[PDB]
Amino acid sequence: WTNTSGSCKGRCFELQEVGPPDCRCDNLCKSYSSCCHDFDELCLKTARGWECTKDRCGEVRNEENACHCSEDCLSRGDCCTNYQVVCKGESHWVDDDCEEIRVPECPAGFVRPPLIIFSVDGFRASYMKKGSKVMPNIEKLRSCGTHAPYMRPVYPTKTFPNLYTLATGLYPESHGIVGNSMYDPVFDATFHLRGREKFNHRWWGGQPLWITATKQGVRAGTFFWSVSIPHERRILTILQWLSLPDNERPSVYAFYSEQPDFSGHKYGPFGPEMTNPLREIDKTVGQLMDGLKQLKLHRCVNVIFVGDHGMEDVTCDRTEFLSNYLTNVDDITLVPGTLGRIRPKIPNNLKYDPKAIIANLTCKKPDQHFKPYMKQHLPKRLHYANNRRIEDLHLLVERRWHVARKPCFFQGDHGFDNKVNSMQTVFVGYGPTFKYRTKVPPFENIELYNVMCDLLGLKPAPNNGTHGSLNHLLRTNTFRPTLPEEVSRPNYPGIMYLQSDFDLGCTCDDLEELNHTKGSTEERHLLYGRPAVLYRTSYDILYHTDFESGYSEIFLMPLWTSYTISKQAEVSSIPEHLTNCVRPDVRVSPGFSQNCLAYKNDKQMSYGFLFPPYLSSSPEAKYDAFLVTNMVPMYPAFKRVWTYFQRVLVKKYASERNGVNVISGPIFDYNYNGLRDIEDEIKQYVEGSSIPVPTHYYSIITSCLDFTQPADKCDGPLSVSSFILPHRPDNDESCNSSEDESKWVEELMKMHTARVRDIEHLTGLDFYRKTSRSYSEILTLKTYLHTYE
Ligand SMILES: *[C@@H]1O[C@H](CO)[C@@H](O[C@@H]2O[C@H](CO)[C@@H](O[C@@H]3O[C@H](CO[C@H]4O[C@H](CO)[C@@H](O)[C@H](O[C@H]5O[C@H](CO)[C@@H](O)[C@H](O)[C@@H]5O[C@H]5O[C@H](CO)[C@@H](O)[C@H](O)[C@@H]5O)[C@@H]4O)[C@@H](O)[C@H](O[C@H]4O[C@H](CO)[C@@H](O)[C@H](O)[C@@H]4O)[C@@H]3O)[C@H](O)[C@H]2NC(C)=O)[C@H](O)[C@H]1NC(C)=O
Ligand SMILES: O=C1N=C(N2CCN(Cc3cccc(B(O)O)c3)CC2)S/C1=C\c1ccc(Cl)c(Cl)c1
Ligand SMILES: *[C@@H]1O[C@H](CO)[C@@H](O[C@@H]2O[C@H](CO)[C@@H](O)[C@H](O)[C@H]2NC(C)=O)[C@H](O)[C@H]1NC(C)=O
Ligand SMILES: *[C@@H]1O[C@H](CO)[C@@H](O[C@@H]2O[C@H](CO)[C@@H](O)[C@H](O)[C@H]2NC(C)=O)[C@H](O)[C@H]1NC(C)=O
Ligand SMILES: [Ca+2]
Ligand SMILES: [K+]
Ligand code: NA
Ligand SMILES: [Zn+2]
Ligand SMILES: [Zn+2]
Repeated sequence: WTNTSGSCKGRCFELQEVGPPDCRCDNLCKSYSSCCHDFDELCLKTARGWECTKDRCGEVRNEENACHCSEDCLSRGDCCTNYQVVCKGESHWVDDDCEEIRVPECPAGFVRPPLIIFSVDGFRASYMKKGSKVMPNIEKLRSCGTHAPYMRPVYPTKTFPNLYTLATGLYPESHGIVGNSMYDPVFDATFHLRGREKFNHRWWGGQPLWITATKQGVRAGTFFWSVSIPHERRILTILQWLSLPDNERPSVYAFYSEQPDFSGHKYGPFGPEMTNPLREIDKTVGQLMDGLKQLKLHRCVNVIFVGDHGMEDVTCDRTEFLSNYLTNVDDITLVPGTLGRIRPKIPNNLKYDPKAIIANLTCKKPDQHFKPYMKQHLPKRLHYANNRRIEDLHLLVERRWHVARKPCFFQGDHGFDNKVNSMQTVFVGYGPTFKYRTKVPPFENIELYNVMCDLLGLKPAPNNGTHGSLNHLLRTNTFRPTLPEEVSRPNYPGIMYLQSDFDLGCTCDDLEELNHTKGSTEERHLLYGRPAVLYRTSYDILYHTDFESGYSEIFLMPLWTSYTISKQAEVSSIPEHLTNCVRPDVRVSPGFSQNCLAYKNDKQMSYGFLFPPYLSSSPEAKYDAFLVTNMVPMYPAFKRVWTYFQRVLVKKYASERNGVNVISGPIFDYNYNGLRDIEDEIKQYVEGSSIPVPTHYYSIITSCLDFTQPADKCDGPLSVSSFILPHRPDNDESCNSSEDESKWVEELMKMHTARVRDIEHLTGLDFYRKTSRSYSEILTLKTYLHTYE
């Protein structure tokens, strides 16, 4: 209970941690209705607006006013932000030339540059193109500071998952805010964005920046603001806190605005009405910068200008209805709109039949504007599966569309797949620790927490960023990354077995003495060093004319297979006599090998090869491609994809990129946590055998960023694209799979694009250990996602 008759005199926006039964005066008190009865009158002053006028200059200080233009206001830290411009002939910050801030220029008493995060809801990255004509203050931040052309949000591209991701460095599946709306079947409770439950700490996981700071002795200003507090007052409050005594002044601050999200929803991203809210936001930025300048802090503070997600054209006319596909929609609950999550209306309703539902939702309309997924089948890049709050049944919705349960005041919405262009949002960093007039490649918002930690001298809590991947944003305070230690060293087996030692049921139509040393194989096909294996296991390096692999004696297949294809390389067919050829590998024990019998017995499982026979350098070398140690279990459905990739696409990539280096391999993630499975977690084997079945297959495709140089002779920076393809028994995901592979396979692969870093989590491997590049630059390379947009 709150004793409300207390007073907010000399307590306005206190940073005091205060609870029941006492009165509160902080920026969240209204959200709990726990404000002292005089909070409004004392703390939310609105008198005479937010700007000094010439007639107010030198006024006698009236404490009734929202802000002051009195002679004393500067020391008391409560001038209106334009005070000096109007009364002291100063210029607005925006009208001053940009000057590089080489070191922090802070008043005495400041020990480190403060950090202010200026967050804007629904600020689509392409809004920046409007420039200084519309947003002159923001355009100055952007061009003088450090900027990305866009920042990638997390999926779902809505507010609560994205804000909490910014604050923690964690994917939603990890921090627990997997949506604006959620149901937790263990709590048997519903989370609503507005409502009582969301204030319960039990929903929120990980460790947000304000906690990380506090726990390490760095004071934070309160990040959240009760919605009724006007933006002008939020700014004045931040400024006032910045004028506090040395022993009270916070080091980190956050502002937030619900715009331009609100107007975007009403009028759509390209609506003419969007100009006004954007001007209004810019004005708030100008107030902050003018205020910092008055305080002599405009070359002292680091400012981050950042959004949670973008905004797409979405209207009532573009709504799919589940009732068009399903008979009894009143028995399910749907989280609707720009994504779909389905559960039975009655929790744990036994008659709930998700397989039948999915079947009715699969490719039933030629123009179908969503696609059903069991969550473990969603593209791995979304990292959206490992949480009890994420329904098994998901609908990825096509950009510009809505899905609803059954049968216009809006023109815009967001929430779609986070690689969609309209969903991209903004990042600008300005201040002494940031670079001057520097553009950086787009990056994911999960990376920001580490950097904000660096900016504040903090040690980040465990998170999903890759610390160091954003060192190129910063002048100083960079984080020196260290290469992870190899845990398992490889063996280099020679000939140790006789063809007669082998009894695998394999057959092949193969001079005796002419029947594999290192030589130049490493330098030709393994360009960036061997991957390091970061877990305890047993594996062998195997060399070949056309490829190298790190073969696992535990999982009975390569962990990685590496090869280079030159621009001019030739694609050849598999000779008729070799169609079913599998050859034992005398370097490897028959006990550590697969066998062809298990495949003959398994009516549903077939096999493929990691190095493709189609790209062998010679008919002789081609026999290497048929080694049992190059073999992997593949469903016939998957083989349609894999053979098309191997036979047609790799060559196409080599032609287009002036050669390519390829690293392919298996991934096991049966528990859908995005992490390499341990042995006990694998759930499927080839029939009657111990050959484990991968849940996915990866490929990492590298070339020279300077495409004029061949991939194998690259001097400088690298270019990479990767995928993690789901290993599935059907092509139900591809609505056009009945057609030739030229009509559907690349579309599937594009959806399952991935970062090398994603593959590293899933494999326990560490790539690119041996290059001519800095480790930070390599970290940047590993977090790159090729999006095809
Ligand atoms: C992204 O980055 C994050 C952060 O680094 C990674 O997530 C971590 O993954 C590790 C490895 O699996 C987890 O380690 C296990 O830790 C548990 C106990 O952890 C508890 O304490 C820690 C520390 O305070 C908390 O962070 C944990 O919070 C989780 O659970 C609470 C419970 O409500 C929840 O509110 C949070 O949202 C969060 O949930 C998320 O993770 C859990 C799994 O832990 C998952 O169920 C949920 O859906 C969310 O994803 C938690 O309170 C410990 O028991 C385990 O021990 C195991 O190994 C040891 C070996 O010594 C064995 O002895 C033991 O028997 C177990 O086998 C693990 O150590 C860690 O919890 C988790 N951290 C967080 C915050 O999620 C991701 O993996 C990264 N993602 C990718 C793809 O790289
Ligand atoms: O003062 C604040 N008010 C916040 N609100 C209140 C207003 N909300 C508007 C809203 C509500 C429901 C859905 C959306 B949407 O666009 O998906 C937006 C969003 C949550 S967050 C916030 C401060 C904040 C919170 C987290 C971070 Cl990381 C930072 Cl930098 C700042
Ligand atoms: C609720 O708040 C008011 C103000 O703090 C408290 O009123 C005071 O109570 C003390 C003790 O009874 C008196 O000596 C003062 O004269 C009161 N001050 C004023 C200005 O009213 C009241 O006690 C609180 N109620 C509680 C504690 O439940
Ligand atoms: C899947 O779609 C079919 C229609 O294609 C639904 O089948 C109908 O179901 C009702 C009641 O079960 C029958 O009276 C109709 O005759 C059926 N139509 C046809 C053409 O078979 C089926 O109900 C749907 N399944 C789900 C889970 O919604
Ligand atoms: Ca796993
Ligand atoms: K078979
Ligand atoms: Na299909
Ligand atoms: Zn938002
Ligand atoms: Zn919104």
